[PDB]
Amino acid sequence: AVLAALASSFYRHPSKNMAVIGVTGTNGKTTTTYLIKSLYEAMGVRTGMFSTVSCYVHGDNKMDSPTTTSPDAVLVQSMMAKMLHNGTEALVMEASPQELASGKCDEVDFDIAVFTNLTREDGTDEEYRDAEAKLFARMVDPERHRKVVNIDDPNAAFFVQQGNPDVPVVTFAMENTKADVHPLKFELSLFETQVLVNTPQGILEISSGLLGRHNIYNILAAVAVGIAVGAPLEDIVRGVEEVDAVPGRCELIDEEQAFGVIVDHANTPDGLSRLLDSVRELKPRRIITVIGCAGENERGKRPVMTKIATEKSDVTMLTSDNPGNEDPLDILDDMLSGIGWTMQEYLKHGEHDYYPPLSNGHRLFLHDVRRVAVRCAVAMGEEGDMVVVAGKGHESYQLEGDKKEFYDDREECREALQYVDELHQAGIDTSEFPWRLPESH
Amino acid sequence: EVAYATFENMEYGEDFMKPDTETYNWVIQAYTRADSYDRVQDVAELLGMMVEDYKRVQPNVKTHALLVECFTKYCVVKEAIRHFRALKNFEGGTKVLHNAGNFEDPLSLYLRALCREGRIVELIDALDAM
Amino acid sequence: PEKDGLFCERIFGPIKDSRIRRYQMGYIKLTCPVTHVWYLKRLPSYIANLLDKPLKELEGLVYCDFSFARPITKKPTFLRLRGSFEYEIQSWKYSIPLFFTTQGFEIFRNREISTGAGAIREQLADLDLRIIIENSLVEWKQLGEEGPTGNEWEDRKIVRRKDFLVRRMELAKHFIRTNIEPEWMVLCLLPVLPPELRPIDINELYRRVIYRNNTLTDLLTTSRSTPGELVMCQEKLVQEAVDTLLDNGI
Repeated sequence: AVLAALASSFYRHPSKNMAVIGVTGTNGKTTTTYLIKSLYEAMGVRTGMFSTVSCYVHGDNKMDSPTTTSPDAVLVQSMMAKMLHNGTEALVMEASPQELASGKCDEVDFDIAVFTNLTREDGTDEEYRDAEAKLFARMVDPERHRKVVNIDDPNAAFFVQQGNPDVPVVTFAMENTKADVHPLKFELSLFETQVLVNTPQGILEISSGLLGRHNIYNILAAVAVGIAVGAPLEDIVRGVEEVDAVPGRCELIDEEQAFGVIVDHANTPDGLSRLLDSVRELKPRRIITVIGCAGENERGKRPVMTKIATEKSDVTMLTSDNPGNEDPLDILDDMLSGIGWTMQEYLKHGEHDYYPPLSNGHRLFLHDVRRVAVRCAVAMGEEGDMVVVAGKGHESYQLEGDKKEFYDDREECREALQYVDELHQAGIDTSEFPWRLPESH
Repeated sequence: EVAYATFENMEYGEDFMKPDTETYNWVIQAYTRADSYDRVQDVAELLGMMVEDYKRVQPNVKTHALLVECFTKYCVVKEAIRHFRALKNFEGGTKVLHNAGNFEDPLSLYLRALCREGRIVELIDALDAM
Repeated sequence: PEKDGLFCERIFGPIKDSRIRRYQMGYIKLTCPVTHVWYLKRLPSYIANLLDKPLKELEGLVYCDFSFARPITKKPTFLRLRGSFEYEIQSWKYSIPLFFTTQGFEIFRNREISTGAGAIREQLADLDLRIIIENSLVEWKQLGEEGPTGNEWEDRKIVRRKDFLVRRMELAKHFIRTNIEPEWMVLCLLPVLPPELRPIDINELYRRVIYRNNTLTDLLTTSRSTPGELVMCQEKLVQEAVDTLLDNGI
């Protein structure tokens, strides 16, 4: 049943030898993990990483273990021996609520516990709370290992009680200035975020590529973890500053242009809605969204995505995310049902070379072909605008029919920004969807 | 053409073989329920024979049911209305035209054709018959 | 008889039962579609009537290496281009393909700009035959609404246009009541007469289209062939070869 004793015997309790850091929460798990890993890299400590986006076993080199939900519990401890075999010193991984509930992490000797936030928007209500508490229930040692909590979440008091009450705790929050680390002054910009944080050791200043306050939690957690391990203030700056682009998690790709490009993994109505209003606070001129939906799966969310995008964003670009065996145009037709439009009606406006604006005055431009859509949206951005892509994140494959064609949005935005100037220097007016070439009309 | 060939064999024949009201209904029905090229011209000519043979043949409920079915299907509505008005004079009326909703029910088409053509005044008259 | 030839035993049955050679026939796989000249150059042109475009535009699209805009309407398009362009677009050859990459550009290339008989075939497929009847009827109704114009020449042309519209909708009404697709006027496969019916004149025509078409494959299967001046050269000729094969007097 439980077994896994040999998993801790063949590995000889590999987790105990190394330092394992656990990060748990509904939002901001992946972003915090990279900040912590780069923070442990900055201290000269070898870092092990097992997030969802990647499985860095050490430093920068990657690997390709089966990332099929939660790996087998005996299999989970296997590579923990492998990273320890190469000599990995520090370990960090997203403490997925289902992973520890299923017992995958049973013999894992966690050292630092971090609670980003609990929203439960991902089932049970209080059982889900104590399900995450098992991560802090692992915390038996009261003098050596450490705890990190976020006061702004009302459940932090519940979480801190879990495990040994005598464990030292480092507390971070935007509000509750009584916290150990709190932002004295923060500024939001379309290309960077600058925050001044009051650590117990002293005032610290950071300026990273993470955009929006939704990742300030991760930045506050990262410096707080450094205080928990007693990292020097200067070295914490290097670790936070080093990370500038987490793949697929509100990633900003900036090829030295006048308007940033954001690549995000949001595909759910809640994730997209949370993202779009999280970029309005950045004070952009306009918001351009590229959103798709998977084929033959969760078809009940397609009208919702269009309704959210068309309201939050000034310009929306419906596209095919993973058509699969379903017709890409059919998926877009379900999207247009959210606004009352139909694919037939949209194409009728295409004949007239004029797509009417929505009721609120926003623009809706759909194109089935994904590659020509993300690149087209990039050319549609003026100075101060913001272009965000969604539905793919880090997944570098476009599922057409049954073949998984290699498609990466980061390369698309990277190349589109490279050649957008040549398009404008050729007289192409890429402001609205019906491009006006020099020979037109 | 199979039904029309039989009609010709009896139309241009002896007196006892001359077509009656029932005969004209079958020939029209064959052309109306055709899965092939346009037959509206043939129905009109076939109807032309019946009106010319007025001294012997008089239309019945089934006759106007098919003509309304034919004309509504071929989008000619003004002639469909004329036969529907004569169809209303029979007690069976729209039920014969309904055909239990079979053959892509023509009774609905007549209502739908009037709505799209905007002939609402005739539409309320049709509802009275129903 | 050479293998896969105009007299190949495998294609047309045994040479010496042997009677099947009179009946069994082969086909030709054309890389590019070819318009059937019976419906293109035999005035009045059925393709011209159906597409409403004047015959001069169609002639230049398949013989004068022109280009046509918005061939397909059933799919989204992002361009201000309208119709037939007698001049090649400067930005279409080095700017747009570079921006969208060659691999991605050719995915929607035919959706925006198409050339040769491929433009006609896709345009014929895209035709909404129901819509063609509706707008032609109202246009025909509109022309007679004005009535006389007081000028013989103007009244001469108003009759031609009205008869053109009636002929157009009559053509459309026949298509949807039968199982004949208008795309078939532009064939992508060429049937071959059985060898017995063409003993050793038309054989040299068949060998003319075959070798012309085969060398067109060599201009496409090769890695990054030169497009345009070479692709068109043996694409108009293959049109001519099929042209003279079917009808030579027109």
